[PDB]
Amino acid sequence: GGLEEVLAELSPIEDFSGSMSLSFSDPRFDEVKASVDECKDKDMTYAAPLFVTAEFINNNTGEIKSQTVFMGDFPMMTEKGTFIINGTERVVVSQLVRSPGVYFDETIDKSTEKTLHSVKVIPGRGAWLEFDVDKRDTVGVRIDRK
Amino acid sequence: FFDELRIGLATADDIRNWSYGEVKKPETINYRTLKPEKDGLFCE
Amino acid sequence: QDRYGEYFTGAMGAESIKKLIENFDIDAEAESLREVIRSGKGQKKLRALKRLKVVAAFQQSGNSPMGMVLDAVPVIPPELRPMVQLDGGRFATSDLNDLYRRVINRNNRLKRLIDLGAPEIIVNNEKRMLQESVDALFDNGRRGRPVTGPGNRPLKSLSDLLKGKQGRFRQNLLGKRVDYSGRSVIVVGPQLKLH
Amino acid sequence: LRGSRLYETDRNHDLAPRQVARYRTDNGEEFDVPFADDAEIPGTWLCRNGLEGTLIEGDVPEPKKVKPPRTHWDMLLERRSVEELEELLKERLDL
Amino acid sequence: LTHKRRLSALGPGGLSRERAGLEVRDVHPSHYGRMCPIETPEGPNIGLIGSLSVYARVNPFGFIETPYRKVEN
Amino acid sequence: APVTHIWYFKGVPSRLGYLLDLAPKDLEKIIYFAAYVITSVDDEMRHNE
Amino acid sequence: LHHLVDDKIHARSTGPYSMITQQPLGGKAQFGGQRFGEMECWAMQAYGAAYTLQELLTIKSDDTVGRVKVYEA
Amino acid sequence: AKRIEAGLYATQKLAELAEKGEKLPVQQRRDMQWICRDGDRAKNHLLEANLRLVVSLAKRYTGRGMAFLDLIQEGNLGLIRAVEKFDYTKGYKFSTYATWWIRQAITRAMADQARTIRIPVHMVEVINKLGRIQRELLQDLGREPTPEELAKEMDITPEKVLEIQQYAREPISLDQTIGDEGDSQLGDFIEDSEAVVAVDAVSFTLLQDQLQSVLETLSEREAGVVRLRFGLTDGQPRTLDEIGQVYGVTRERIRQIESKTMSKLRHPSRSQVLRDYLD
Amino acid sequence: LTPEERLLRAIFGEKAREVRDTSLKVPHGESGKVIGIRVFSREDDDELPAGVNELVRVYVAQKRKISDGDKLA
Amino acid sequence: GSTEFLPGSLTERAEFEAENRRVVAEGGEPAAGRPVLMGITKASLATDSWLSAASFQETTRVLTDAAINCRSDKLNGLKENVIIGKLIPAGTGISRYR
DNA sequence: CGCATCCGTGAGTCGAGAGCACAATTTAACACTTTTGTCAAGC
DNA sequence: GCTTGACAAAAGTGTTAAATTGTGCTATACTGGGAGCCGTCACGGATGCG
Repeated sequence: GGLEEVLAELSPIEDFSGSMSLSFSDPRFDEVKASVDECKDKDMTYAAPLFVTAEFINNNTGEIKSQTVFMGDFPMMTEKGTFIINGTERVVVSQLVRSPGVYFDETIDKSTEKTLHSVKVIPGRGAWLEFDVDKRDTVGVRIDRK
Repeated sequence: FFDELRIGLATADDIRNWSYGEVKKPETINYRTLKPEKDGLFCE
Repeated sequence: QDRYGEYFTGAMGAESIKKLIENFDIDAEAESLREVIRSGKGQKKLRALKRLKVVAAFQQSGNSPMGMVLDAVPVIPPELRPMVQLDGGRFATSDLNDLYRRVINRNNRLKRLIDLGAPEIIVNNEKRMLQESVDALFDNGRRGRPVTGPGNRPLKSLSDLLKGKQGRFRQNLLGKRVDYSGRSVIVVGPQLKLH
Repeated sequence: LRGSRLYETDRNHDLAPRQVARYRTDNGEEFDVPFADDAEIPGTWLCRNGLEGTLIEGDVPEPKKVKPPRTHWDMLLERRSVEELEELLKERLDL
Repeated sequence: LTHKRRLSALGPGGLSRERAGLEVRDVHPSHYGRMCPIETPEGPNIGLIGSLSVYARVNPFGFIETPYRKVEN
Repeated sequence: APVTHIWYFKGVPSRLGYLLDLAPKDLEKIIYFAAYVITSVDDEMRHNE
Repeated sequence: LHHLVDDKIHARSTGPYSMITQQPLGGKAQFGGQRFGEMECWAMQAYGAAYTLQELLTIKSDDTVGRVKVYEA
Repeated sequence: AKRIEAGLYATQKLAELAEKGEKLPVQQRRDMQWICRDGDRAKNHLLEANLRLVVSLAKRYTGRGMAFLDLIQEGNLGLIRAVEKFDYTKGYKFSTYATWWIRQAITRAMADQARTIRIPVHMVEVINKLGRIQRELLQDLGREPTPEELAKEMDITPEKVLEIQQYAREPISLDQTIGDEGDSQLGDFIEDSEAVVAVDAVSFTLLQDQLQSVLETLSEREAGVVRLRFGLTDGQPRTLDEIGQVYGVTRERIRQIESKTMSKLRHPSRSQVLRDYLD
Repeated sequence: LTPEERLLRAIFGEKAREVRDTSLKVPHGESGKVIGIRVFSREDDDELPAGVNELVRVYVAQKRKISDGDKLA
Repeated sequence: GSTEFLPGSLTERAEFEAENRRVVAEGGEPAAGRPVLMGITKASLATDSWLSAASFQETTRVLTDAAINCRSDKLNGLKENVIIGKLIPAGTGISRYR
């Protein structure tokens, strides 16, 4: 799941000059605090508490301080597909975005009128990498917009 | 009844003459009694 | 400096530029530029023309270029940067007066550092910070990354108050909201006269 | 949504009487302040340029009871006595 | 119902209303069965906001799939 | 400490740059304490010694 | 449709003003004044209606003393 | 540290001996000034040496309404203080003593300069204590702690907790983007509450016109006492004696005149025209 | 209080009351029956924002008939 | 020539000819001028009124140039009059009808 | 010298939506005195 | 109508006790940040890198 994926991405963690580590796992939802119309009338968010088991390890001795931690109130989706925030019903609209990948294209130059081809690598996060072909018939690269 | 509007380059002397007092504190208003603080911003 | 300290003088910061302007003669520069314009042909002529465009302004006037270096920044009246007590006790403040505060803070710290004789590195760093704060006060985001407060929205500087489509020129001077006016939907009246 | 900030018959013929003072600053800048006839003029005033100004007439030199701030030397004394400092100075002077 | 099936090109990581040319807001052949070519704002948001089609489904990678009947011979 | 108005420092063109004939990149380093600039040189004293 | 003249009719003669510019506020929520935009000024100049434009831009917007004196008159 | 102390004592000795003359040998004086210069150089060298520690400690307090470079500068000021107070005799590493002063200077500067409305340090301490207690409570309670529980835990009344929370409010920017577009800001919706209301400003001048004219004039000279009593002639209310200080009228007679005028001016025939301006 | 207001109060024997009116009044151009009222008082739980002791909501419902200017489609 | 004009600057034909005919009397060295076409943006932005130029576009640059040049504005341009609040010099606003 | 980078500017007009220890400065709090007004009989 | 006189009721000062606030100090050792970066799009014009 999404929460499990994010937690796995975060953990494990070790401090600079590693001597001890921490990790999170196993998200769990127990039950919604209140119901739909109670939240709508009383002007409160319709959320449920979230619990994650955190494990702390001491590399020197090999201890395990594993136990559950309260992550906060996660807003929940109603049967209609809406979020009740502060007693108001809200909708999250899907967003159209260019997917990450490698994209090639070509353009006709103005001076020489040669066909010049370029490629760009678009990541989710990271420096931008893009190659190019010049009108002098040379293959170059711009690294991190340099 | 205006004849003309002249723009120029303000000097230190002009800026000092425009002023009625030097601001030498970043305080704007005290937390209780919500009144302007002396020698700071909004000083009376 | 150690070998020939008394044979020359050097400096950094706005003070050095102030000294340069103070000991910079404009008549000789204008004459030299004119002679280069009438003589030179290549890019030298264009550079001389562009430089003369600026030099002649100070030459043929009663104003000196010393105004480009500031020894006392002015402060706008508080009403134009109001601290209004919103309903319920909340306070809304124009971010302009925030910028001012920073300046003062830094300008105070420098006064302390010079007082107790801090090492030149710290004094220079403080002077640079004061320069940047004043720059952002006059025009935020021009040179470097704009100064931001809560969230990530850049602060509104003095220049921004009258710069573009919003501001004063095109929003409060050339067209404004007026009293004794209304608005409503229109329907066709066929029995009406043309007037 | 509204906010707030922190009408009497105007008259110019009749006004409360006033007397004008005169102050000089350290730089020789002259300033004038209109005070009421109640007087009680202070010996020192704050002028528009941010510097203390004193009366032109030259009266009431204030006692100047201010105390100087604590220096590095005072802070040194609180952790060292004169004997150890003298010994250190003698040791350094040899080189 | 139509609000919950809205596909928007704006928002963080998306387009800006002042920096969107004709090409992005025009109808593309791939839209068939995924993005409705009719339902869209009339004002300056023309072509930047649309609606999901009746049969369209979202791939876990985020791509929109549409059903077709297999025909052979 | 004196400061320079940003408008005349860099405005495309730089008014200070044209007035003194220093490139904006060089003028930038002086203002922000990145490199020293010579304000005056004693030619007569140098020649005599 | 949800476009009824009942909830869009408001007029104004005098109401709240702005903190800094001292001009009338806008919007039916307050006693909003209609904006006399730049194009309207161009139209008035084309007509040659110097006096109407002057009263619109000074008396009826932000001539603080003029507003109360005109009401009294 | 020893060089700095030696230079300090050398300059102090020079100052002390200056008053009592007693010119010293040239060599000794030159050596004394050399010690002073060496001590100053040592002080500086220590400062540049520990600027890195200053930066290391300063980088921990980012994102609390203060610039990173301002934090660094305040930290190095605290480090200057620490150097002034450092004692080499105890034999401890300079960093151990310098960290305390650097942290103190950074926190004090943040307290004094991190808010548009300045709160004294003694209130900032209370606010920080409240925040820490609330954070601790949220973990174990699971719910949101109520004001009464916090008040009990801090040995103060709940009203004090509410007052502290009110003081914790932060002013909002008057240049926002209410409107979902670069069209309107927050300042365009806050009406001025001091602008002169036209109609009111008219009614008042009518009340001042319909009162000063009719009822004042039909009272002959008995109007004068009323005018001074309420000060409607120059905005200067006057006590009874302030009429008798010059004019020969006596105290109780003035009050009798006031009572008679008050009684007879409330007659409906002349008390109905002015009965509509009460609001 | 202004001298004129002081005299007016004196002739009518009206107390200079400590409190000013800030009652919630119906906005301009509104109408309809009152159908529901909700009250929250800090005394009976009612976890209101800090500083708020009472919160009152009033619902006004009105029946609108089609009239000139309404938009149909 | 002996004129006040800087070389390479855009000068109005009226002022150009007036200056040439004024200097030819005693100076006898008129300046040489070539007709030039300019766009609406540059033509409008070159107006002698710094108020209107600042109101149009490039407020910062216009104000900077006006400040260094120290050039005053005579308030008759049909666009600064509205800013000042003075009735425009057109239609009913001209002196003849006013 | 000349080419590629970089920079500033423009975008319809209305709408609806961490802590303690002092020392110094200011404030409430009470007591008391002076000024103001009130009631009574008076000729 | 115009005074005199005997009394509560407020306007003003004095002096204390209390609340608020401005500075200073704390000794294991600790020594160069982190946010980056997202389709105009065309137009000139200045800059600066080689």
